[PDB]
Amino acid sequence: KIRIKLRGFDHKTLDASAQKIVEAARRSGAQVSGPIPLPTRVRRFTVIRGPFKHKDSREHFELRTHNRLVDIINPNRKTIEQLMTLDLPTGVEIEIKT
Amino acid sequence: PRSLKKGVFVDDHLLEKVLELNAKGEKRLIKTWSRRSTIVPEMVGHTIAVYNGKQHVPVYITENMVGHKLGEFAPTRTYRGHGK
Amino acid sequence: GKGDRRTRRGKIWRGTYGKYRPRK
Amino acid sequence: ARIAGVEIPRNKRVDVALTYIYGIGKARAKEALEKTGINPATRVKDLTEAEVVRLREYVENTWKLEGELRAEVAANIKRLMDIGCYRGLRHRRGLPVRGQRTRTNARTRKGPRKTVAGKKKAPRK
Amino acid sequence: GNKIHPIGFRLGITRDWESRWYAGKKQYRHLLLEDQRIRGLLEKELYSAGLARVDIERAADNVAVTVHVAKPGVVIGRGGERIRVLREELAKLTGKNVALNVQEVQNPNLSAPLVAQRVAEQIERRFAVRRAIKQAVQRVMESGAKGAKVIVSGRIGGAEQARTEWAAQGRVPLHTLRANIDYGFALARTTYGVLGVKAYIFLGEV
Amino acid sequence: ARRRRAEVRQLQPDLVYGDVLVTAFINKIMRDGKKNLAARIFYDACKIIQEKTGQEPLKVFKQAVENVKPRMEVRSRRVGGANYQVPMEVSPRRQQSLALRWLVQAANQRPERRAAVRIAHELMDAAEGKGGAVKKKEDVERMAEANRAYAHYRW
Amino acid sequence: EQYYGTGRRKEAVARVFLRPGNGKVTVNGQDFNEYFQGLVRAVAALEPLRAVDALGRFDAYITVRGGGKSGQIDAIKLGIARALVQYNPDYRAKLKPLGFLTRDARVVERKKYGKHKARRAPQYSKR
Amino acid sequence: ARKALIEKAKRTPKFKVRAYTRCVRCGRARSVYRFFGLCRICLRELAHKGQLPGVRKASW
RNA sequence: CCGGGCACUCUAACGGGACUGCCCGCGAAAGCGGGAGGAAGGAGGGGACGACGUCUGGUCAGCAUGGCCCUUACGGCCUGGGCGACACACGUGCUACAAUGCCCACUACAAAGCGAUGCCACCCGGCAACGGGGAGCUAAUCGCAAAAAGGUGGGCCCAGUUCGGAUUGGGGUCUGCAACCCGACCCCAUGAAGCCGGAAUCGCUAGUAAUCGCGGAUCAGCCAUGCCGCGGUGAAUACG
Ligand SMILES: [Mg+2]
Ligand SMILES: [Mg+2]
Ligand SMILES: [Mg+2]
Ligand SMILES: [Mg+2]
Ligand SMILES: [Mg+2]
Ligand SMILES: [Mg+2]
Ligand SMILES: [Zn+2]
Repeated sequence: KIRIKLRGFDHKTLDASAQKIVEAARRSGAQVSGPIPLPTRVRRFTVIRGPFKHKDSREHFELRTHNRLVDIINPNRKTIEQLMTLDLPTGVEIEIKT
Repeated sequence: PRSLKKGVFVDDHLLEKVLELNAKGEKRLIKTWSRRSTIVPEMVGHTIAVYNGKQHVPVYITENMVGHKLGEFAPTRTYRGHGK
Repeated sequence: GKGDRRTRRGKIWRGTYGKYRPRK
Repeated sequence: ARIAGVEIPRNKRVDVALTYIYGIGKARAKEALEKTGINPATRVKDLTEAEVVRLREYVENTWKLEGELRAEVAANIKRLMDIGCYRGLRHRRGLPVRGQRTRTNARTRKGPRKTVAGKKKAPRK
Repeated sequence: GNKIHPIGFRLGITRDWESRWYAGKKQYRHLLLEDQRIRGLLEKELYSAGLARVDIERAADNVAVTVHVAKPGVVIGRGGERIRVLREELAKLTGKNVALNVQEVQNPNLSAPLVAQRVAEQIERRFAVRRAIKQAVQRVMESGAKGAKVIVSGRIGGAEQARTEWAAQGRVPLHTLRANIDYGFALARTTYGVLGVKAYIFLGEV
Repeated sequence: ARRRRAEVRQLQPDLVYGDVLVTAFINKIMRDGKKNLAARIFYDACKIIQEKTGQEPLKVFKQAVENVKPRMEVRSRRVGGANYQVPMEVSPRRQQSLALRWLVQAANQRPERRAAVRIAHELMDAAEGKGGAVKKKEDVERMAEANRAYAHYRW
Repeated sequence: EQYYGTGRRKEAVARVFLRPGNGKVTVNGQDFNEYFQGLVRAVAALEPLRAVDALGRFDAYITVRGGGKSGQIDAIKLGIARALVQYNPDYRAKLKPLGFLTRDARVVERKKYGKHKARRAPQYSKR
Repeated sequence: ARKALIEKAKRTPKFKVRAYTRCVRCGRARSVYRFFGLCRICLRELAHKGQLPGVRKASW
């Protein structure tokens, strides 16, 4: 009954990762609770375009943090064996907690 | 409608410095920069000189002005009118 | 109106709470 | 009903009429009527001699109103003024005493706007 | 005053970042400073080699760092002793225990960052700006490319009145958000002041 | 409007009489986009119109409108130099715009404290042939035709 | 048995479960005329029923979340218009000439920088 | 930015109310963003280069 | 709420969908008008994106950089004062001059954000700001939050008013080493001008204007009515 929470700036980097974590544990154990999206928190940065004056320049920036769930219930050694061994994504930070 | 709470602040520069004067007599003028100090009974009678940010001014502290922060009797701006 | 700090709206405006605008 | 120093509210609800006393308003008005049993909504006229007594009794004795109040305030303003006190100066000058800007909006304190000549050729905006 | 950075303009599309690492709302301003500190050295003790991009990945006290260069030999070192000096002198900036790499630039004529450097280089020496530009535009165009453009600013030729020399060939569609245009800028300290040098290289499209 | 000939917004009919001139009149009453409070004020007046009168509300409304519509108005125009107020027909479109606007404006000039009252009244007065509405309507028509001579500028 | 429509308006979604019955309406557990008390607009929400003559024929359960009640009225109006079609596809041919089956796409415009409100432009003095 | 004024780096301030910020990069102070430690100018520059991971151009 | 269920709403990733494709008319063609189907129609609505050049445009106080200039000081520390001064002039705004309103009560609809010495449920003390205690959340699963306008009821009765809150007196909370100069907030008292603004002048063509409330960055706290952004209700008018 392990709940995995994957997050990342790139949505495909997660879609990629998360997909693996599923296909993997989709054998050694349960078929997982399916990867779930979860709302995305978004950072905004509104910075005056040029230095000095021109208060009306602006330009908009944003740092979008995506999330996922997966959620694997019924861990069976190998279920955890397909995990700790195979890893890849760089822009993906994982959180496994049952 | 001023505010402070519980601790009516006073810079011990002149505080510990003023209570020592009481133990004896009254020292003519006591230049301070603790414009932020709250006036207290002890200070009464004394003569603390506060800085404008330019000069030290003689301020005879009275019993009816206790509580008012020091300075506040040492104006900063020098304004005599725009008239001409 | 929004100007009066001692009324419902006055508070809401100043975004405060108090006698005139209780935190429920 | 003469309830305070030569005070005399009338023909309106009492909780609104007590407001007409130099030391009372909404807050204190709603208090005195509360602790006097009178129903605010009653017109000063419709008040009962007895009610006018309880009301007047409290009000005049429970607070500092009218003339004496004015006297106090004024006494304070001279007080801090008779000592170097910043506020004191501000009062002598007749300029605001609560750290508001004086380069502009300070009319309510400065009184009528008294224009002067100036330096035109130069966008004073 | 106009024109968006051609790179920043297409990060979502045809153009990856130069630092790709997962979340971090309490350390972002630390890994970043680090990524910076890093590039600091690399864009110094690695200039003469064609420093054309310093990628960086991470994963819990583990930095990747992939210095792309036109002359890796200069990076590696005799037999391979410098790449060893880097790594060490490098972990002196940050513990972390960070890797390193040296992928080469297959043809620096198609590397805007480099082209900028070449032109800025000659200028620093004392070559004919206009020439330098025409030639570079050529090379870049000469070695493939579907378009190229170079822009030197400053006091061209030590002149007192700042100007701006042009030069471009083929297509350099800055608006078409997908063209895939490599951008590069190069400074140019001079006996008489700075000169900015911009290079645009158009490669394929889709 | 340099290019096209601006299309006239067609609004959804009244939710009581299923009429558009009502929605129209209702909007003119509305302020700060409070189309609800605006909606009441009218409907209430409609009742007052049917209490202080036996007539149906909606037909009294129609009457007011029809009586406030100016048929001629004067548009200024530089000619040779001076700006001659020039008389000319009023398009049925504008005729209505001016009517409903005037009704509301006149209504809010009235003294009754309650809004709905003012409208119910001004309208009834309009059907009668009085009230500020009609005064303007006629003051206008009078203004035009009073500047007759300056009409060979047909426009 | 039962019929349904989704209906959305300027950021309000309304699940409409049409059903055969009296003609009562339940919006968020409240009587239709209780959720929309004192809102002249209210009536509109059921206009698509009057179109093909229903109401006194159907009974509807309704979910509504997001926006304001004026927006919800409109969504509800879409959902109703939609379910109506499942019950009888042939309704379209007469339910559409009114456009009830159209999803009003009008929406709150983004607040642009530089201006005060997307469009409201700051004013200048003696330009 | 005076080298001298970048004393702020002195995690040794008589009282913490005196401790301010300053840009990590240009050494500015007028408008630094906590999440980055960079000023509004430095942030746009780095942002554009793609050196700010995950950061991008907001459009909508 | 619980078991349970993925249907619906939603969340987020991919994908379909509109091309004047289809019918009618004008046309040489492009295209124009009209019609059907469609959630949407002829660039469907809003963004990002700004040509070669223009102005000796702006910024050497963001940074960088040529030259000139100071190098017991044109460098550095500290304490205090000043950037907050006022007889005045202008720009941008806020609040308002009221009954389509003000007020008190009860009651209902939102989106986008933010949260570690952080957001703070709930309880208690206090008129209150806030204090003491204390659960939950590392945050679609807890909190900021109350949306306000609106709806139902009740008060005010045309008054400079139960309009409007300036100004001042008094008491107090919180931050911070410290709030005299120079913070914000609470409560009592005070309760100003203002009755819709001369010449002149500004914005906006639709989910726009107008009006209503909500969030964020910076940030100990805050002079924010500024700025960036979110959703609610929602017009008038365009002959030309
Ligand atoms: Mg009031
Ligand atoms: Mg809006
Ligand atoms: Mg600070
Ligand atoms: Mg110049
Ligand atoms: Mg200043
Ligand atoms: Mg336009
Ligand atoms: Zn910076």
